[PDB]
Amino acid sequence: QIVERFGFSEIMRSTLEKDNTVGTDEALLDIYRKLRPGEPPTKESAQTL
Amino acid sequence: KNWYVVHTYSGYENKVKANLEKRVESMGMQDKIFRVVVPEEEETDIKNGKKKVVKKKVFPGYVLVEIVMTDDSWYVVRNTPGVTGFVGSAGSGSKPTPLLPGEAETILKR
Amino acid sequence: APVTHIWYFKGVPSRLGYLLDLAPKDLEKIIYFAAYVITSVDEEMRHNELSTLEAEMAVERKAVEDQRDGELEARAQKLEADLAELEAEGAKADARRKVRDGGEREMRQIRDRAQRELDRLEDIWSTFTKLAPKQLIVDENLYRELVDRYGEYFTGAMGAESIQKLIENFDIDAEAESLRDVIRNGKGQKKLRAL
Amino acid sequence: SRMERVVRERMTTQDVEAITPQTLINIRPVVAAIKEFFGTSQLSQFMDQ
Amino acid sequence: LYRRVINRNNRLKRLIDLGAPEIIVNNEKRMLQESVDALFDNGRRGRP
DNA sequence: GCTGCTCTTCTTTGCCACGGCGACTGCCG
RNA sequence: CUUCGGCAGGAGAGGUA
DNA sequence: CGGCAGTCGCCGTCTACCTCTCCAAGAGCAGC
Repeated sequence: QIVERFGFSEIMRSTLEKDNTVGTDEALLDIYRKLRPGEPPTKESAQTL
Repeated sequence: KNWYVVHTYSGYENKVKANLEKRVESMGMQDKIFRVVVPEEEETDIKNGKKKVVKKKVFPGYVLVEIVMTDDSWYVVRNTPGVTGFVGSAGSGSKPTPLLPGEAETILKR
Repeated sequence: APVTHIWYFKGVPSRLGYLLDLAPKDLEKIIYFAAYVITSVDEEMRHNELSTLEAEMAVERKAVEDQRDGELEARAQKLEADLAELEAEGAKADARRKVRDGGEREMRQIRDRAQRELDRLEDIWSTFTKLAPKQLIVDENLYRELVDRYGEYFTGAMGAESIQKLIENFDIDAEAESLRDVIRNGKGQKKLRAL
Repeated sequence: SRMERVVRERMTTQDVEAITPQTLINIRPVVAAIKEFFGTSQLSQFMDQ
Repeated sequence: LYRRVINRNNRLKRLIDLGAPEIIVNNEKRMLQESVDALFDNGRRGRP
């Protein structure tokens, strides 16, 4: 869906290519870890945040 | 599952003590939080009359709590009327440093 | 207990890390009770007890292999027993393959546990092999084991008293002449740092 | 919002069948905030006459 | 600021004189260092 | 159980320009 | 020659040249 | 190993004068 809708400009498709993120799990955890360094990486408190 | 140190206020050790209990009953934490012994000193205040012997905290500001793990525990014990935080930030606090394997008895005995 | 003046630690540049050759982050960790530091070492006992130490370690190391193969074999035995009961023919070999793979996986995790053990022991060893003054240890378990088993003939602490002990043994002349030599010969950013 | 915290805290300390609305409300923060705003503030000013 | 310094110094002194575990005295020493730093230059590190 | 004296301040929501210079620190090559 | 006895820090807002 | 470039943290930002108001609280612990 993201590549069907947000795909009329090379900006979006090029940012999509170099994303390196695949899986809402991986993504969510990446941001969870990012926000606060060195913290308990429980997915419950991630969806909470 | 072992013992942990908790920081209170100077003047709220027994209010915290009572609160932790009342809260352990007014929430539903009888399968998590366990005994909460604030180290006490029964130093007989000799008076030959009206006696003024009291708790006279040995560690003004700290209260020892025997709890379980997880995070709910943490939240309930920290958000109590009269506490200041935890004790054990010897490296991020990820694994809150517990009292050395054999150290509880050295306080509970006396 | 001793403390530290804020002017000579939090300034730019930090006049304490310029003297002890420590990064200011390490100073912030040591002073505010967040990491241990190695105040002094002694290579006398170290070199005069290498063989002995290594041998004693190896002796404890062998126990791991012992237990390892003990459970390994006992597993193999019971596994092949239940294979003779219901895996030699097509009685119920369907999920019996998974059954015996159960204990094969438990033997794989037995090897993973021998890995874990030998690994952490290797850590301890490599640590005690280097042990140089002014080296930070961030993990509490490593330092606790080091001071429990190899505590003597080595010292470490944390706080402002540790900084005081580090300054106590500091030899000004040697560091001054080393800096002057680096300035005289040797190019790059080392020139600027030595200046 | 300040008084709500005391109201919420007081529910885990008293006992049911003894909890009364006149026992959970502390009206001190509200009057303190009102008095602090109407005096000693940057927008309530001494009148020009 | 002098009052805070004296308070945490007499607390640390009593804890030490009785013989408390290492973690409590370490926390007290950290707090005393922070108080002294606030006395000399308030706001340099952390919150004022 | 009276009122004056005395002592003390950490989770939980608050938080709010612009140029110059130098240290530094992961980070790529 | 005159015995005791009697004071003045911060924060905010608005103005003048 | 060896450059290296973004980034962040600390420094500075005109002189003299006049008028007004406001400056912790909450909870525990006495000696009767």
